[PDB]
Parts: sequence; C-alpha cells; structure tokens
Amino acid sequence: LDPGLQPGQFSADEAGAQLFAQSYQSSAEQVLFQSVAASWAHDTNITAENARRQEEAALLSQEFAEAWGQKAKELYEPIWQQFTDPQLRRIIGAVRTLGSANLPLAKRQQYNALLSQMSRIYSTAKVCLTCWSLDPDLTNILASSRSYAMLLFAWEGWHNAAGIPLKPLYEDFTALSNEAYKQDGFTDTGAYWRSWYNSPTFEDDLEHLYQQLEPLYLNLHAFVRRALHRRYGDRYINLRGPIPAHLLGDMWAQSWENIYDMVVPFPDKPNLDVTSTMLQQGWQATHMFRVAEEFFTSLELSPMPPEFWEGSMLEKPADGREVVCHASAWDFYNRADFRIKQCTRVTMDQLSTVHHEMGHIQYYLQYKDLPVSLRRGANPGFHEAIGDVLALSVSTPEHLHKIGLLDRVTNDTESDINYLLKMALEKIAFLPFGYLVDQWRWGVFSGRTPPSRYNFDWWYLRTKYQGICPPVTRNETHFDAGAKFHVPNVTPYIRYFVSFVLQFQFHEALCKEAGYEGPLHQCDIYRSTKAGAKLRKVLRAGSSRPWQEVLKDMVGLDALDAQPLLKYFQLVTQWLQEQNQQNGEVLGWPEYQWHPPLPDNYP
Ligand SMILES: *[C@@H]1O[C@H](CO[C@@H]2O[C@@H](C)[C@@H](O)[C@@H](O)[C@@H]2O)[C@@H](O[C@@H]2O[C@H](CO)[C@@H](O)[C@H](O)[C@H]2NC(C)=O)[C@H](O)[C@H]1NC(C)=O
Ligand SMILES: CCC[C@H](N[C@@H](C)C(=O)N1[C@H](C(=O)O)C[C@@H]2CCCC[C@@H]21)C(=O)O
Ligand SMILES: *[C@@H]1O[C@H](CO)[C@@H](O)[C@H](O)[C@H]1NC(C)=O
Ligand SMILES: *[C@@H]1O[C@H](CO)[C@@H](O)[C@H](O)[C@H]1NC(C)=O
Ligand SMILES: [Cl-]
Ligand SMILES: [Zn+2]
Repeated sequence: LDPGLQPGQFSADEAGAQLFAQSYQSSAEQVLFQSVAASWAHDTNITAENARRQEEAALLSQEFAEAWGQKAKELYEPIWQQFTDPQLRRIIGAVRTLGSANLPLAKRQQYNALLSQMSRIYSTAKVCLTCWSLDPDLTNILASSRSYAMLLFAWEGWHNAAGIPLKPLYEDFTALSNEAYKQDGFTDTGAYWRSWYNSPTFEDDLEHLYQQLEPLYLNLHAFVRRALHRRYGDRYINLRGPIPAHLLGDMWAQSWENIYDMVVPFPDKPNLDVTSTMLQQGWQATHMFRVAEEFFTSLELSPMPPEFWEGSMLEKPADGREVVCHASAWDFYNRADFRIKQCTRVTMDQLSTVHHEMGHIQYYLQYKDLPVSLRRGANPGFHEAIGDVLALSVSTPEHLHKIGLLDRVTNDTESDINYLLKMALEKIAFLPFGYLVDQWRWGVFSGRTPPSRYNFDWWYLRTKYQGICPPVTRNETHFDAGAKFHVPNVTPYIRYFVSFVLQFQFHEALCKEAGYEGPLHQCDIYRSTKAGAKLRKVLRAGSSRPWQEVLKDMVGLDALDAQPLLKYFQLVTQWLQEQNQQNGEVLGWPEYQWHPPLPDNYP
C-alpha cells in the first residue's frame, strides 16, 4: 500500500477516532475511485486485460481495507460502540468490517478471480443455432414472441448457457465469502447482508408483510393464468397448476408488464402501453434520460452534471465490443463523476428503468458531501425506491398525456381498472420473486442448501412463491439461480422486496405533501417543489441516521407497512377477486407436480 494511503497514529479515544476518520476519508476516495474506475473500464469493455486490471484494483482495495480496518480495531475495538458521536460510530463500525480483506492473499486472489470469471460468464453467454445475446435478443423474444416453442428455446437456451458453467464457481465463491465474513463475527455472509437493516426481527417482519400481500398475488396469478389458457390451450396451461415460467414476458417471470395486451380488462379504453407511441415518435435513449432528468428538476432536485452526460453509456455499443448490459448507476466517490451504464431500448418499461437508475444517481448527488462511509441509502431498500417513486407519477395516464405519450384523456372506472391491472403486472407480480431470491441465497450461505440441492431448492421456492414451473426438465447439473444477474454479480436482492413496499409509503407521503387530494393511484407529484424538499431531506441523510428515524420523519411511521400498497391497489384487488369467483377459478396451484409437455417438433 502506497505510503500516502497507509494509516498513521491516533490516540485511543473519540477525539483520535475523529482525526482517524478524516485521514481515512482523504485516502479512501482515491482507493474507491481507482476500484470503480477499473470496474467501469471492464464492464463497458469486457477483455482479459481489463479483468486483470480490475483484479489488481480490487486487491489494492483489500490492502487498504485491511490496513485501516486493523488499525481501527487496534485503537477503538473496546470503545467505538460508546462514542457520543453517532455518525462517527457508524464510520468506525464500517471501517472495522474487513470482509474479503480478512482472507489471506492467495484466497483474496481466488475470490477476486471468481467474481471476475462469474461476471464474464453471465455477461458473455450466448444462445446459438449466429448467436443471440440476452440483451437485446432474448429479452425481445421473451417480451413479444407468443410462440410457445420460440419462448421455450430462448428460456432453456439462456438458463443452460448461463447457469451450467457458473455452478462450480459459485460453490467456491460461497465458501470464500463465508470464511471472510466469519472473521468479522458473522455466522455467514447472509447474516452480514441482513445486518444492514439493523432490525432483530427482520425475517419475521418480512414474512408478516408477505402474508398481507400474498392474496393480491394469488388473484393476479389466477386471472393471468386464465388469459394464458385462452391463448395457449389446455395442453400447455393447467388451470390448477403452476404457470410455465417462460410465458410471462420476462426471462425470470419477475414482472409481467409485457403480457399486458393479453390480459387487459377493457380494450376499448385508452391504450396504456405507450411503447408504440414512443417508436412512432422516434424516441431515443438520450430523450428518455432527458425526460427523466426534467422530472427531477421539476421537484427542484439536481440536474445530471456534465460529467454524467460525457461519461455515461446509454446505448449498447454498435462496434460489437462486449459489455455488461444489465443497467447500473455508478458513484466514483470523487464527488464529480457519476454515470449510468445501460443498454437502453425504446420501450415504456425501459423508461421506468431509466427513472430507477436516475434515482440512484440523484441519491449520489445529494449525499456526495458526506464521509465516504455514509454515502449509501438509509438502508439498501431506500436506494432502490427513489426512482420507482417518481416513475409511479410518470406512468399515470394524466402524466403521460402531459409529455405527449397518451392523446386520449379518460377518468372512469374501466380506465382505472386497466391502469391498476397494468401496475399490478409490474409491482404485485414481482413481490414473490423479490422475496424468494434471498431466501434461496440465505439458505446457500448458511449451508441449509448445499451444492447438491441448489436447483431443487431454487425451484421449490419458485413454485412455492411464484406458482411457476420450469417448461423443460431440470436436474442438479442445471443452476437456474445462476441465470439471474444478481447471483453471479453478488448483488443482494431483498432490497427490491423492501423497495416495492417502501415506494408506496413514500408515494403516499409525497402526494399528501404535494397537497393532492384524490385517489392515490392518480397522483402526479410533477412540479411539486414541496414534495421535492421532503424527498431531498431523505437523500441528503445518506446512512448517517437509522433508517427507522428517517422513515418516521418522512412518512410519519417507523416501520415498513403494506397499507399504502394495499390502498393504491384497492379497486383492482376487489375487482380481481370478483372476476376470479365468477369464473370459478382455483386460487393457487394445487397440482404442484405439473409440468407442461414438450412442443411437437422441439427443438
Ligand atoms: C377522476 O374522478 C375522481 C372521482 O371523483 C369524482 O368526484 C366528483 C369530483 C365528481 O366529479 C364525480 O363524478 C366523481 O365521483 C376524482 O376524485 C375526487 O377528487 C376530489 C377532489 O379532488 C376528492 O375530494 C374526492 O374524494 C375524489 N373522489 C374519490 C371519492 O375518490 C379524481 O380527482 C379524478 N381524477 C382525475 C385524474 O381527474
Ligand atoms: C447492480 C444493481 C443493478 C440494478 N439494475 C436493475 C435493472 C435491476 O436489476 N432491477 C431488478 C431486476 O431487474 O431484477 C428489479 C428492480 C425493480 C425495477 C426495475 C429493475 C430493477 C439496480 O440499479 O438496482
Ligand atoms: C477496450 O480495452 C482494450 C484493452 O483491453 C483497449 O485497448 C481498447 O481501447 C478498449 N476499447 C475502447 C474503444 O474503449
Ligand atoms: C441432466 O439433464 C441433461 C439434459 O436434460 C442430461 O444430459 C443429464 O444427463 C442429466 N443428468 C445429470 C446427472 O446431469
Ligand atoms: Cl439488501
Ligand atoms: Zn437499483
């Protein structure tokens, strides 16, 4: 470790720890910057040489974290917890957690290389026979093909191509990750991930939320299953069984927006999916990002700085070059550089993804002046909810009218149901998936799910929560979890479930602050400077305060609460129940063993 980056001497008391944290912050920004910069260079240009550089940078980060971590322990182990300064305890608590820097050097290299190889396999995997990429080719097929055989070819092809080679690497990664975090005092990596919520009853609290939400999902599922049955027939759709996992518009069946045209209750009302209008009008990536920015500035939040426009990658590069297409928002930790990397396509769901990613950036802009350790959301679910809350206003027919994407205006019960059903396809359908992913991973980290049961336990959870089944046979050579970006990229997932509840709590509070006084689902906070000020206080706080207190100031309650979500969806919840009863549906999938046959000439 370069001399200028190494820790000096500090007295063993709160006054020294303040000087320590300031010296740390000088050197940390340089170290974070080089790490993020090397990751950027790799992820926008996947080559062997860029992976090598990234590995070296990660290694430097570890040397940094070890030196400053072990000094923090040496001086403040017995006493950091009793510091008067809450911000300082949070800083010292972060610096003392070494993570992968607890591993000896040879295992650090192995860990760094596994992350790099797993990333590569996911982002370069192809389906052949002339080769399709995930983004855009398979994405587009899952979205818009209504051919059972074509969808199956894409689904199976992707799961096989990405999952199978990841399996041996993921096993080695899990063992190293656990060994690392066990030296920080955690029973397993999952226990560390959960510690971010700073709640002793986190798992129970989440289970209690899911219990309230489950009926909404069961009714949506049943209604959609019926529509699919009318399309695909009795051979491929079982009205008492799980839905084949490739038919819901998305590779992971995680949001069902893309099958909106098959399930729309009242097709004579305005067409609420404005993708065809965006194409018809010649929208490009750059317009999408400008439109999102202007929402932010309408609230008197910050514009994207020059550095964002100059540095970002907003389209898939046309020179063939390999990139990580999965959308992400980047803080370089120098208070100047912030970027989005997205292989943007011109669709309505991409418009929401653009807002999601710009949400992250906005967080980074508002807390950039905090100590590095505090540059994060109050919890990870907060960071995930910011852009989604704005996108709730954007997708309102009223708002779409104002930005020229929906010519016809209507305010009637049928139009309301169409809108709420579309939003349910996006939000309610996702809930089981958001909850299940880390239940899977927590099991793997704890050792409840050994390699020999990775796929069996994955599909157990997929069926249990989503009520889907694999459309071809799977065995433990398959590693279907590995075909979802966040697993090889080691990104936690429970944040999204938290986000999907929290965003409706935020929505409710911001609407009320805006002075709006109609139905919650018709609220648009566009141009509300007051809503903007309330959101700004959250973003500026970073992780400097407990998330429960931040939530209380914002929404008036110190806990996650499903009631705002329930209220938002109330009309369609009631409608869907009524539709399902009158059609005599079975709620759930009691033929839990059922799988569809292979199509006649498959492949
Ligand atoms: C769309 O219409 C709803 C329905 O409410 C109307 O109430 C009267 C204003 C009258 O127009 C009736 O035909 C409808 O029943 C509007 O919501 C109401 O808004 C007022 C004040 O903004 C509020 O006090 C009411 O409680 C609201 N209605 C209820 C009970 O939900 C709504 O504002 C209209 N939305 C748009 C996008 O124009
Ligand atoms: C490294 C994390 C990237 C991630 N990228 C997005 C596209 C993402 O993976 N997700 C999650 C997903 O796509 O699995 C769901 C989440 C809900 C709204 C839109 C997409 C959001 C993010 O910015 O959280
Ligand atoms: C991609 O990386 C290679 C080396 O790995 C480098 O020489 C090349 O310039 C990069 N491509 C672009 C255009 O960024
Ligand atoms: C798993 O499935 C594939 C194809 O369906 C097959 O080749 C393989 O032998 C199966 N069993 C094992 C033990 O992997
Ligand atoms: Cl998380
Ligand atoms: Zn996100």
